[PDB]
Amino acid sequence: RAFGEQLLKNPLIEFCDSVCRGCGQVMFQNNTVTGLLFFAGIFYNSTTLGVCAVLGTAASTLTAQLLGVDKPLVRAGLFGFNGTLAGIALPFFFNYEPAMLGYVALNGAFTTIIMASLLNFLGKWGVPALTAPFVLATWLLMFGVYKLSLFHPGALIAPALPSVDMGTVTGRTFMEGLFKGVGEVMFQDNIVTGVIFVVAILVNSRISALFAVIGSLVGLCTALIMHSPETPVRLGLYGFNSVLCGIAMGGIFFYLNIRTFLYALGCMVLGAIATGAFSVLLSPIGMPALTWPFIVVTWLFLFAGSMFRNIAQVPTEKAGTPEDNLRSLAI
Amino acid sequence: RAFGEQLLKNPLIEFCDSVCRGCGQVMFQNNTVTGLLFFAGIFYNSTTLGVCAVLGTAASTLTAQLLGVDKPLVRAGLFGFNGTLAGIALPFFFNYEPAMLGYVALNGAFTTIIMASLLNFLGKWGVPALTAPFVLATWLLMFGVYKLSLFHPGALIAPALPSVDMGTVTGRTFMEGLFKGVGEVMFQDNIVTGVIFVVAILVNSRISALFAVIGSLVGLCTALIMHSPETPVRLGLYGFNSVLCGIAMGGIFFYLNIRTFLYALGCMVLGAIATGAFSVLLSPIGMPALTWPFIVVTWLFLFAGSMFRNIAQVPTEKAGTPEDNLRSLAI
Amino acid sequence: RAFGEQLLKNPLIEFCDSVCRGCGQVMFQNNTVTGLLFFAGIFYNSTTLGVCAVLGTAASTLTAQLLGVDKPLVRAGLFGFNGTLAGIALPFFFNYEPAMLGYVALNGAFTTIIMASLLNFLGKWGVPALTAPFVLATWLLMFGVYKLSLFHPGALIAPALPSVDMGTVTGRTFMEGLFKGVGEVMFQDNIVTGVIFVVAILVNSRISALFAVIGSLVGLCTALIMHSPETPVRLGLYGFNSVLCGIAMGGIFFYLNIRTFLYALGCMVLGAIATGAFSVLLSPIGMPALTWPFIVVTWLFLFAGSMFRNIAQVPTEKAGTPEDNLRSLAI
Ligand SMILES: [Au+]
Ligand SMILES: [Au+]
Ligand SMILES: [Au+]
Ligand SMILES: [Au+]
Ligand SMILES: [Au+]
Ligand SMILES: [Au+]
Ligand SMILES: [Au+]
Ligand SMILES: [Au+]
Ligand SMILES: [Au+]
Ligand SMILES: [Au+]
Ligand SMILES: [Au+]
Ligand SMILES: [Au+]
Ligand SMILES: [Au+]
Ligand SMILES: [Au+]
Ligand SMILES: [Au+]
Ligand SMILES: [Au+]
Ligand SMILES: [Au+]
Ligand SMILES: [Au+]
Ligand SMILES: [Au+]
Ligand SMILES: [Au+]
Ligand SMILES: [Au+]
Ligand SMILES: [Au+]
Ligand SMILES: [Au+]
Ligand SMILES: [Au+]
Ligand SMILES: [Au+]
Ligand SMILES: [Au+]
Ligand SMILES: [Au+]
Repeated sequence: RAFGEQLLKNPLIEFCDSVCRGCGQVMFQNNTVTGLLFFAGIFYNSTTLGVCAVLGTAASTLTAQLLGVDKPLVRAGLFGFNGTLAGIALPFFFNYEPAMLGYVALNGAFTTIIMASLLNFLGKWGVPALTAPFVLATWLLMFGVYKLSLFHPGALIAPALPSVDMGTVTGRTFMEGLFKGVGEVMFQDNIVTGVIFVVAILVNSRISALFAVIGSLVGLCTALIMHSPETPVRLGLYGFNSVLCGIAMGGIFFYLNIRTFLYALGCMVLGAIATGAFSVLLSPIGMPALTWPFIVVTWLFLFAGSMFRNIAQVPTEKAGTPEDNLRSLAI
Repeated sequence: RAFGEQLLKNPLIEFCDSVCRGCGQVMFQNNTVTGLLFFAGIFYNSTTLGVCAVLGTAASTLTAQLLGVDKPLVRAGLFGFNGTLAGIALPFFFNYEPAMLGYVALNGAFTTIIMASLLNFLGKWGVPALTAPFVLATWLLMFGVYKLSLFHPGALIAPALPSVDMGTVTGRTFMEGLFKGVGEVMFQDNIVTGVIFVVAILVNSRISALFAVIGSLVGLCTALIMHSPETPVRLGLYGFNSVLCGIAMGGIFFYLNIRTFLYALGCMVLGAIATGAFSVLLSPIGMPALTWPFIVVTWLFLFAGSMFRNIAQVPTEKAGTPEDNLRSLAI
Repeated sequence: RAFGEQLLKNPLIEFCDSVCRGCGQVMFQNNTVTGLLFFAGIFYNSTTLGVCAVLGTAASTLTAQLLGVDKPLVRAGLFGFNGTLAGIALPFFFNYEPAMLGYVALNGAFTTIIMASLLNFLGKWGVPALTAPFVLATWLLMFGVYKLSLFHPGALIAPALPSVDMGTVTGRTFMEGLFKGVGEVMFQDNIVTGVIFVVAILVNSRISALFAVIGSLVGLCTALIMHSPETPVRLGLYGFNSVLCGIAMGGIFFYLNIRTFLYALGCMVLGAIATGAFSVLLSPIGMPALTWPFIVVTWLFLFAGSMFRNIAQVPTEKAGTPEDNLRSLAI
């Protein structure tokens, strides 16, 4: 890309580009068009969620600039993706109140703190923060809803002690399950949004698009093998963590080969199992696990990589697309 | 201070001074008179809680000396403050049994282990342990009360699944809320104790006394903005975490300026929100969050500081009063 | 041992030796005969649990070799012991289904990931992973049982909010409590299995055998002092965490003397108290704490050791039997 295009830059267009890469990075895709198309998929499903994704991405990005995060970290969208999710999560789980937008901005800003926390903390081992800033901030802003009534929880939020119908697996289970598994990465209960999302990843990386598809499928059929009722599976609730596992493990943080593929398959399966685990863990307070399943399991596999000679890890500060990763190895 | 006064020292008066600085350090005040006045505020509210604060401070300090902690860490009260709290927490939440004093000594001694754990662990990033030793030890000694009946929980301890009256905000809400917010840092449901506490901090640092006041107010009105019932707010239950946030962030661990002030305001607000969050999280087992809200949120902001160019952190091994901090910067 | 015996080695006998040391290491005993005798104790109680211990040890060991863990870590059984436990835990808590063996192999394989994670993570402070890989993997594979019905929980698994009969202490309380405390380290509700286990440790280390006995007793009487009902105490449910505390602290990770003995006694008592704590913490979801009590408390004491001049820690990469440890100090 012509170095002279830098004469054309202005803080507003540069901020706008940081924001769209921010959104791309929700699925590890450092690409403006990918992020632009993620926004398109969300806006396709809901205008309200779309505006809130944008505001959350904008809130977190701006906060990072206000505090003076290193320019390259901001330019790569690493202070945007947790803000995208922080923005969608709130109106997904809670009913609208006028304060909703203020609260989204707050949740966005808070993710930026936690991203910096975790880059400082996890950086000693070269391990990425993933979506932990989004999960930890949103939990902190959501758990207290029963005591702090500004917002009112939706019907998805229902405290209960866990206990042990099953439904019927059909072709629909698989087609809906697949693409909603991708869509549910950003709380998008929408087959077409999921398709758009896969296309969006394809633009930046073909291998990462395939692993998104594989992850969703592995999560889905893991849950079926494990005798989940059909309804959650069809809704892609067992795909989205495994989607993220697939993309992270499938050539981004490890060099793609047969061994690292098997390793990736490990994360993906356990991501789906951890989804049932964390959902149960938080059920007494009625709260969603979000992407905690993907975070915990992928952190375990990431931390473990340097101990396994047969598993070629990519150095995190270098880690680009699976295609780029292979091309720098062969060099 | 005349170096010859060292000829006058004796292990008992030196231990006594370690203990009073220990108590001062509950609110980051490395000052014997501050600690002496904290004791005075507690004894003003309750003789039983006062003796137990002293015994807990004494138990933790002595254990540190028995194990051979570095003299300067002990001399600065860093092995006392968690013991002060460990001592008060037990008779605050549980009914009296003769064993109570033994258990306080045990809780005090345990905090010293955990302080050393966390200084070793968190020390790699220059992050302070705060009151995590007190919280983790007390949780470990309290959670098991339903299975181990030596002690009997008070009526504040009542397992329930969370669920969604509101009361009436008055002038009393604000005056009681303010000073009980300070008092509740040490479980002191007492307006005058809170005043005494603010005076005690003022003796060592004017800026830290103001931030104690600001923290309590920010916590209070955050909870009101968030539609908390009035009763918890009036009782200062939403101030005390934010008091600690305010003091830590307001010039002690960051150099006081407009940007670090805004940063501090961030911790304080989120400290109050995290108070609702952690209270809900532990409600199925009926247990108090203690200062976990302040610990988690302040840890996040502390870990994040080195990533933010616009936020001037003080090196922790140097960090004194906000006044001293400014005076060494200008040098 | 004659260096020429190396000519006789074959991958299958070497794997077999890795597996038996793996089992020995459940109680820190790097000894093939110790592990062989642990297997004997289990098979004495239950053939089904014995086969499953072996399969879990085999699954974790093989996975480590497949991924290329450093040979000496594997040769020392450090990638076996969490697999032993991962294997027993599943049929102890859940009813049989044909998939049980597949799931055990999965749990075994997962422990190996987490062991590597934690050796990388905790290695920066020279702190051992202990049985955290077993606990974290098994929790992840167990918690989700209410949502993923392949397996069906046994009657030990019963979600309830905690609440506040007492039974009668007799000689039986003490004899059964003692040896089941040892036996319950590996989920063996069997006095003779516990005896066998103590003998097995004695083969490798007399001091570690005594600390196993002391730990079990300290845990037992701590729980009685704390007014536990008699039934859990008799069943050794308050010994097994303290057994592990005793062995770890009694000369393995610290050089055995009077001060480190008192230190060890600290871990052991708090291990029993933490057992009530974590049992309550997980009761809303009906889940066992496993050895989390021992892990948390022993981690605290381990991390704290380098801060205490009066407490002589052994460097972890050197740490052998208490007897060997003393013999290298005197050199
Ligand atoms: Au944009
Ligand atoms: Au734009
Ligand atoms: Au743009
Ligand atoms: Au990336
Ligand atoms: Au764009
Ligand atoms: Au919106
Ligand atoms: Au919205
Ligand atoms: Au399937
Ligand atoms: Au399948
Ligand atoms: Au004193
Ligand atoms: Au004194
Ligand atoms: Au004194
Ligand atoms: Au200080
Ligand atoms: Au004093
Ligand atoms: Au007392
Ligand atoms: Au007392
Ligand atoms: Au207000
Ligand atoms: Au206000
Ligand atoms: Au063997
Ligand atoms: Au063998
Ligand atoms: Au063998
Ligand atoms: Au060992
Ligand atoms: Au053997
Ligand atoms: Au079996
Ligand atoms: Au089995
Ligand atoms: Au006893
Ligand atoms: Au006893």
